[PDB]
Amino acid sequence: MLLGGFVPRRFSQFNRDPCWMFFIFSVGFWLGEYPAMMIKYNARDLVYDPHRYVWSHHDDHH
Amino acid sequence: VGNGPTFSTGGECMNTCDIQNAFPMNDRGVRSSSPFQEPNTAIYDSYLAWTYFQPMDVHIEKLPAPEAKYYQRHTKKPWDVSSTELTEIQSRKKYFQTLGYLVAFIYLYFLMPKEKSFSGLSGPDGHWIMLPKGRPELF
Amino acid sequence: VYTRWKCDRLPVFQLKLFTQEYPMHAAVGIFTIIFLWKHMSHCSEETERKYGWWAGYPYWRDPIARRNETKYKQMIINNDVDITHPKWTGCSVEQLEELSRVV
Amino acid sequence: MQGSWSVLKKNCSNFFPGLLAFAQQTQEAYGIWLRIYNRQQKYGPTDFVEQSETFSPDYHKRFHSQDKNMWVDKELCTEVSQKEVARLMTYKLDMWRMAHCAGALLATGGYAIPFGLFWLANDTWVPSSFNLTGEELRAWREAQDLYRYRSAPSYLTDTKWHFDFHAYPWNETQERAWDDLFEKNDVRRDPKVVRPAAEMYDGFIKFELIRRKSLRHLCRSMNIPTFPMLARLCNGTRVRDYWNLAWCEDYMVITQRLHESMTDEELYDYAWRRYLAPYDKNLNREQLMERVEDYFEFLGPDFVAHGKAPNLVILTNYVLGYYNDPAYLEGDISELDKNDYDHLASWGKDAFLRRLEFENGPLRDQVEAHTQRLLAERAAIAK
Amino acid sequence: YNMLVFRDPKRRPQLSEEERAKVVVNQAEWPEEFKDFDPDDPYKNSPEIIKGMSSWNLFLWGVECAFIYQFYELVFPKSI
Amino acid sequence: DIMVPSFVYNKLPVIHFLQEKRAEQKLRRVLDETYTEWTEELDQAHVTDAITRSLNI
Amino acid sequence: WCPEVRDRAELEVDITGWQWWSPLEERRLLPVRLRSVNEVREIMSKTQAKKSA
Amino acid sequence: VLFSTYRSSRLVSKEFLHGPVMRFRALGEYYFQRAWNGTLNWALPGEYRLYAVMIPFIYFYHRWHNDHTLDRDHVEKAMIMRWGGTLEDVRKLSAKDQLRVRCFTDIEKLYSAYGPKDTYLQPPGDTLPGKDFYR
Ligand SMILES: CCCCCCCCCCCCCCCCCC(=O)OC[C@H](COP(=O)([O-])OCC(O)COP(=O)([O-])OC[C@@H](COC(=O)CCCCCCCCCCCCCCCCC)OC(=O)CCCCCCCCCCCCCCCCC)OC(=O)CCCCCCCCCCCCCCCCC
Ligand SMILES: CCCCCCCCCCCCCCCCCC(=O)OC[C@H](COP(=O)([O-])OCC(O)COP(=O)([O-])OC[C@@H](COC(=O)CCCCCCCCCCCCCCCCC)OC(=O)CCCCCCCCCCCCCCCCC)OC(=O)CCCCCCCCCCCCCCCCC
Ligand SMILES: CCCCCCCCCCCCCCCCCC(=O)OC[C@H](COP(=O)([O-])OCC(O)COP(=O)([O-])OC[C@@H](COC(=O)CCCCCCCCCCCCCCCCC)OC(=O)CCCCCCCCCCCCCCCCC)OC(=O)CCCCCCCCCCCCCCCCC
Ligand SMILES: CCCCCCCCCCCCCCCCCC(=O)OC[C@H](COP(=O)([O-])OCC(O)COP(=O)([O-])OC[C@@H](COC(=O)CCCCCCCCCCCCCCCCC)OC(=O)CCCCCCCCCCCCCCCCC)OC(=O)CCCCCCCCCCCCCCCCC
Ligand SMILES: CCCCCCCCCCCCCCCCCC(=O)OC[C@H](COP(=O)([O-])OCC(O)COP(=O)([O-])OC[C@@H](COC(=O)CCCCCCCCCCCCCCCCC)OC(=O)CCCCCCCCCCCCCCCCC)OC(=O)CCCCCCCCCCCCCCCCC
Ligand SMILES: CCCCCCCCCCCCCCCCCC(=O)OC[C@H](COP(=O)([O-])OCC[N+](C)(C)C)OC(=O)CCCCCCCCCCCCCCCCC
Ligand SMILES: CCCCCCCC/C=C/CCCCCCCC(=O)OC[C@H](COP(=O)(O)OCCN)OC(=O)CCCCCCC/C=C/CCCCCCCC
Ligand SMILES: CCCCCCCCCCCCO[C@@H]1O[C@H](CO)[C@@H](O[C@H]2O[C@H](CO)[C@@H](O)[C@H](O)[C@H]2O)[C@H](O)[C@H]1O
Repeated sequence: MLLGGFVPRRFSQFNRDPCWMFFIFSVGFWLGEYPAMMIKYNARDLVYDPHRYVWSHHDDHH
Repeated sequence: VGNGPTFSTGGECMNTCDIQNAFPMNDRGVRSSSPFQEPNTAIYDSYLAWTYFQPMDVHIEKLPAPEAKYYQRHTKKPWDVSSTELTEIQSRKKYFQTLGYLVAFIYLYFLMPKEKSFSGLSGPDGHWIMLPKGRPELF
Repeated sequence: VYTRWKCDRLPVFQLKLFTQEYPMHAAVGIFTIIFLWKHMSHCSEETERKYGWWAGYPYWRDPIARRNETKYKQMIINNDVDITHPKWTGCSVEQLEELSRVV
Repeated sequence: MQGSWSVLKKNCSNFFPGLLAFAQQTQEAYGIWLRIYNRQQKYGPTDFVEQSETFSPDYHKRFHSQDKNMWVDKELCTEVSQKEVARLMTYKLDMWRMAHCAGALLATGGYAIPFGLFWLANDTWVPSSFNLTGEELRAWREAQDLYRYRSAPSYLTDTKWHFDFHAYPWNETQERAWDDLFEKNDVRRDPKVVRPAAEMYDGFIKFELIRRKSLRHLCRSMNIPTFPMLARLCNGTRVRDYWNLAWCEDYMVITQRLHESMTDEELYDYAWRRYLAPYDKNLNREQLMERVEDYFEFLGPDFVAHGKAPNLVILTNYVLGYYNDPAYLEGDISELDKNDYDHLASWGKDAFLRRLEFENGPLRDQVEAHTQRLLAERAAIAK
Repeated sequence: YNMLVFRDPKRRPQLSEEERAKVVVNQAEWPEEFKDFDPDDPYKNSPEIIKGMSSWNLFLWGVECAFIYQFYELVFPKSI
Repeated sequence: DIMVPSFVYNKLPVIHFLQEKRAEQKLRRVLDETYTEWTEELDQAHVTDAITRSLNI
Repeated sequence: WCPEVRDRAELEVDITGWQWWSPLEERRLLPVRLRSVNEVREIMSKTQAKKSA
Repeated sequence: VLFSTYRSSRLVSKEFLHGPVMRFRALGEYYFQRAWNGTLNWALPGEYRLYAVMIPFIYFYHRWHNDHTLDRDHVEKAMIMRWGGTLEDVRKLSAKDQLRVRCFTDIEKLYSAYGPKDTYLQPPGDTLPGKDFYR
């Protein structure tokens, strides 16, 4: 019902309560996974599967 | 003073509730969070207003202990279970239920394989049951 | 004092709740359960192949065929069924032997 | 009362003698009821004999009407004695329970045997005839009183809560009557003060409009079996018949002052059948006489004058109020010196709890003043 | 103030202006955690749960966990 | 485990308040029924006068 | 340690009385309070006059 | 007579496992039994920290389940169909090849309906294997 509880004023205060510490850890995971996907899935050495035209979900569900 | 809880409020403001009259009002004009008398009751304003009571060390003139005759009522019945006993029972039951649910959650979301896998490496593909046995005349 | 929720045990309270508090709802629920298990409790093999698998039916191993093979082997072995009987084959045993020698 | 092996052995030993005694009582009670029914059919009012229909104003559902479908035979003493009426009432209770058991047996064939074992292990639903000695009868009466204690408070609370939530009394005297009606048995209720509640509830609800759940609670409190309850007009009929017999006997006693000459045990039984005197209270003759006189006073002069009793719902509440014992309280007051949340002491206070303690603690005024002054200064600077 | 949808509760004043003006403030009696108390930043001086563990350190820990989750298979791939 | 307990908890305050008011009403009724009964007794002057008359004075 | 409240609440809930507000009973009992001494004097005078008449 | 219908018929002593139960209740009560923890129909509490702690945990375990149990099936199907149509054929490949294929599947998932269609539509004149390669 969002009535009350500890509310950090800014980022630096997230370490003043264990629950908000876990919350900021989770936020870091969430936001840092995206750059990892950028680096991994836009890599120069990434190569499409040669047999990608052999089969696809589009023909399966059709 | 201790960190213990108090009479529950449900996140409601007693100065505007439908049963506000049941909550005593102190000198400052703040109705109590409980049927008891509270001197330091306060109101906090989030999106919704809610009443709060902060426990404190206060001395109250304690009337001398009466006799057991004038407050004890020995009308207990076999079916009767006291609130304290009920709380104990429920605490134990919920502890065991919590352990069981924790085990179940772990097994489901980290160990139990999904049925009917494409590769066949994990999970069962299903099978028949209730098949007849020792009934040659059936065929 | 006595109260059903506080004094009675869980099964007793369940029976009381669904017999003297919500009996009609329980009756309707049982009726609906019976209907569901009587008319919505079957799935053909083709339906299973189309929609019965998360990623699609793995035709490269055909687990349905293996399942039915195990079922029929178990039934035959346990019930002592002679699958060479003329009714199963539509021809006499001697004709079956002649066909085996032919092919 | 919970079942036990001793009671099981008692009932198993006395099973066949109990059945034989029940059959003899059945013959006697059939004779008594034949007399009573013939008298009712011959001298009864036209509405009572013809079973006049009284429908509710909301859903037009027929139910017995206290004024029309209940009749007090003032001249029944000529044909039937008070003791015969009491015997008939007791046999009616026993026959109801036996009939329910027999119906279960007929329905379920031989599969009711374990349920019969459960039945014989408890005296709650066995007939009085199964007790062949004084101690067994005392235990049986104790079980019946326990069931009454278990059931009555629910009925009283249902009535009181529904009325108070959906209506209020008109005048002060009605308010006092309503408040004093539902007092615990540890205090004595004045029937004169309580009587107007009957008229008030007649204004609210009559016996013809009694709801099925309240009827179930009442039948539980009257040791009347409720399963299968079925429609409300069956156990309602049972209740009407029982209270009509009780009213006839009460009129007979009042007119002939039989209770004064009635012996101690018979007086106790008479009060018990009215749900006035529990056996576990070990009441003496003085208390029994006081309660009986209060009951007669509650019935009022109009009962003798015209055979019209007050509202049956309020009468049942009043009589069952003697089974509404004070709420139990066990434990020395010293127990209040303990603490309930010691297990949380190890956790201490977090930042938010410390802030709340600081703001709302003994220094609350100073913090409030400082905060308000700072906010005012900031607002002034902003402007 | 607010942090996303979470709003900091504010205690309603209970004293009137006349009574409030007569209150003498003595911060010497206040706890060290709450001195120069500011409603807009009441937890500025609040102690850290773990000494030397900053919020940014936890954020970086989560980011490193994400990087591990996404890159471990690249270094230690496993067969089907 | 959850619902009935919560509603009982919600009921508690109003019932406590009403029962306190009822007890106060009982005490008030007890007090209001108290009246001091001042009795009047035959003045002894008449008795003295009768005594004088009996003496034939 | 306040058994009457407990019993009443439990019974009200067990009989389908979920509601926790009783405006009518409160209205009947809200203005109840112990009387002042002068009020007691007036009531006693009224009672004495009634008894005399 | 065999079993009691009343909860009052205890099966254990009042002190059985008192300490662990008290610890569990201390865990339960510290954050929940507060005035500001006003629930909405018992499902939505008023304590912010409860949200802050529970949302990430729920998401984490759900995502772990989905990744290691649900999408794995689709990934394996893609690998099998595109590289022989049999599990052994896929196992004939090296771990690095499987990694490449699975990451391409992740690429396809990310593109979804908002990306180039050459990932599954073979342009005319392309020299790569077609659908009948293994047939
Ligand atoms: C020893 C037991 C008693 C023996 C018999 C005694 C004497 C007779 C009793 C009364 C018989 C009634 C006859 C029918 C009357 C009219 C209704 C009707 O049309 O019925 C159709 C049909 C009966 O067929 P039929 O008309 O006799 O003729 C055959 C036709 O040729 C068939 O033609 P069809 O086209 O209708 O066929 C489709 C299919 C139709 O079948 C169905 O649709 C099945 C419907 C089942 C309904 C169950 C009702 C009770 C539900 C309680 C609430 C459950 C909530 C959800 C729980 C989910 C998680 C478990 O028919 C069947 O194959 C019937 C098989 C019925 C098997 C019943 C098994 C019950 C299992 C209950 C498990 C409960 C688990 C709780 C665990 C809790 C743990 C904490 O189904 C039923 O009657 C269903 C109700 C049966 C009730 C039996 C008595 C009570 C239960 C006793 C067994 C308890 C076992 C517990 C095991 C626990 C394991 C952990
Ligand atoms: C294993 C066994 C399985 C058994 C299955 C069978 C069913 C269960 C059996 C019985 C279970 C026990 C409990 C039953 C309910 C008890 C109710 C109660 O407490 O009543 C007290 C009540 C006593 O109170 P009272 O104060 O003396 O009198 C009541 C007051 O009048 C009350 O005053 P009021 O102010 O309330 O007055 C109103 C009152 C007035 O009513 C009464 O109370 C009077 C008595 C009832 C009269 C009913 C007949 C009315 C005239 C029918 C005319 C039909 C013409 C058709 C011509 C067709 C030509 C082609 O109520 C009405 O107005 C209701 C009228 C009935 C309406 C029926 C609507 C049906 C709609 C159908 C829809 C479509 C269906 C599907 C499609 C079908 C076609 C394809 O009892 C009665 O009055 C009679 C009770 C009768 C009990 C049922 C007997 C069952 C016999 C079963 C034999 C067959 C067994 C088959 C076994 C199969 C193998 C297993
Ligand atoms: C073999 C076939 C079986 C078929 C399946 C049966 C399945 C079981 C169902 C139940 C059957 C009955 C069980 C025995 C009951 C005992 C007899 C009796 O009525 O006791 C009086 C008593 C009457 O109660 P009440 O409330 O005082 O009556 C108000 C009247 O205003 C009372 O009027 P009143 O105020 O003027 O007072 C009169 C009173 C004045 O008298 C007295 O006061 C003297 C005492 C008389 C009664 C004595 C009862 C003794 C009971 C105990 C017996 C010994 C048990 C021993 C057990 C251990 C054995 C080792 O005398 C009476 O009690 C007379 C009542 C009217 C007669 C009812 C009997 C009708 C059926 C019999 C004839 C059948 C003919 C078939 C022809 C076939 C043609 C093809 O019965 C009850 O307690 C009621 C039964 C309670 C259980 C109900 C269960 C549900 C029933 C639903 C039935 C629906 C239709 C059937 C289909 C079912 C499908 C699901
Ligand atoms: C030789 C004798 C003389 C001749 C015979 C005479 C006639 C005798 C018969 C008549 C007797 C009538 C009086 C009876 C009184 C006693 C009744 C009673 O039971 O009292 C409770 C009685 C104790 O009474 P008490 O202690 O004296 O307390 C009485 C109080 O006053 C408490 O009182 P209360 O009022 O609070 O209690 C009432 C409570 C009574 O209930 C209970 O208390 C519940 C009893 C069961 C509790 C079970 C708990 C334990 C569960 C264990 C589960 C399994 C565990 C694992 C086992 C592993 C094994 C390897 O609630 C109810 O009354 C609910 C009624 C529900 C009615 C249901 C109606 C359904 C209708 C369906 C809908 C139809 C709609 C119309 C459709 C129309 C369609 C056309 O309970 C027990 O003793 C418990 C027994 C448990 C036995 C073990 C567990 C079950 C074993 C099953 C074995 C199955 C084997 C075959 C399996 C085959 C598989 C294929
Ligand atoms: C956490 C999980 C735990 C485990 C959970 C387990 C799973 C449960 C899931 C589902 C639960 C909810 C189900 C609800 C269904 C819908 C109910 C409904 O609509 O009710 C409406 C409605 C509600 O009843 P009510 O009268 O308004 O009040 C109910 C209150 O509970 C009355 O309360 P009260 O306080 O007013 O009265 C208290 C006291 C008041 O005292 C008395 O009344 C005195 C004593 C009376 C004794 C009984 C008299 C019966 C008279 C005849 C009744 C008519 C018979 C009709 C013909 C026979 C039909 C079979 O009565 C009693 O103590 C009653 C004792 C009954 C004990 C038996 C309870 C069942 C235990 C299990 C035994 C059977 C197991 C079979 C399956 C296993 C087989 C291997 O039902 C009725 O009108 C009753 C009709 C009864 C007809 C007979 C039963 C038909 C059902 C099939 C029986 C099959 C027997 C098989 C034998 C063995 C074969 C091998
Ligand atoms: C891809 C295709 C999609 C198609 C989707 C179609 C919609 C599906 C929707 C399903 C979900 C919603 C379900 C809602 C509930 C529907 C209920 C329904 O229709 O059920 C009917 C069905 C009808 O049953 P039935 O189909 O077995 O009917 C038998 C009729 N004969 C024999 C002629 C074939 O009910 C049941 O299945 C339950 C029956 C048992 C319970 C009732 C027993 C008592 C019956 C009393 C009358 C007869 C006996 C005499 C009196 C009693 C004597 C003791
Ligand atoms: C009814 C049985 C009749 C025949 C005699 C069988 C005796 C078998 C040997 C039993 C030895 C162990 C007994 C231990 C004490 C059991 C106590 C008991 O039953 O309590 C039930 C108790 C629950 O009690 P509440 O409902 O909470 O309240 C009870 C108070 N009303 O149940 C339990 O906890 C389970 C206890 C199970 C004990 C073992 C029972 C075995 C019964 C077997 C019967 C079948 C015949 C066996 C023949 C054996 C021949 C060598
Ligand atoms: C399976 C069925 C089981 C049934 C169980 C119950 C049976 C009860 C039988 C009761 C018989 C009573 O006997 C009957 O009583 C009535 C009332 O006195 C008599 O009735 C007689 O007097 C009345 C009253 O003046 C007249 O209205 C009536 O016209 C006249 O016949 C009958 O003449 C007599 O036959």
